[PDB]
Amino acid sequence: MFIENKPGEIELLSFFESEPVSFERDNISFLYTAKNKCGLSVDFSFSVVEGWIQYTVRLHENEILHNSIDGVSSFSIRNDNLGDYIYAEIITKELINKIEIRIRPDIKIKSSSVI
Amino acid sequence: TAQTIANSVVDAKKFDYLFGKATGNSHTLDRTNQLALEMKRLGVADDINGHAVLAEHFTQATKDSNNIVKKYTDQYGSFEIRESFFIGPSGKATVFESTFEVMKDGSHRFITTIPKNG
Repeated sequence: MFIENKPGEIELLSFFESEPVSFERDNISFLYTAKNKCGLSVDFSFSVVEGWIQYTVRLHENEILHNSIDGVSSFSIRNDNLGDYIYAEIITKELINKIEIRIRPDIKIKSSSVI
Repeated sequence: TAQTIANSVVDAKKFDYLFGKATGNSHTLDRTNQLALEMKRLGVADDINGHAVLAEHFTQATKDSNNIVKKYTDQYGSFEIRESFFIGPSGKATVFESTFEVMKDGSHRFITTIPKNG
């Protein structure tokens, strides 16, 4: 499944204040990284042609959270009074999954799965 | 036989993914459990017969032009999703939703696939 609606490469550049760490041609997939000044880091990646998003959170380079979401056809960068966040929503007949990733001012992930 | 696999659309590296051995990383979504369980359900063993059965099916799935359900093109290239019906040696069946890149020389490159039972 293809991610047909994604932030532009410039929008992601602003959000992560860095170009992608790496690009995989096989499945058009990108990895981005962000850190705070306390040893907390987050790896955000997605594949345009296979339709997924992944994120891993590391504290002092030890993995503490990993999430993988299949069946993404779009994700977006949104803003509220607290700052910018990556937003992704997966809607099925029975289930609604949401993820919300903030890296500024703080690294903060909010996710949910409703029936 | 082992040349049937060589002329197929399924790269040798992709057979680790098909049998649930493509462990995940930043650029690879881990579907090892799902794919391993499905191959066992369909009766496709991680042997030479198993590889040839899959190789032939995904190669043949590119030969019909009436099973393409979605196309996508960006600056990197042209890609397509194909639906294909597969019944395995166990008698259980699934529909494979497979993603290919349509190469510049016209050939098809297997990228990934998902079984959809229901």
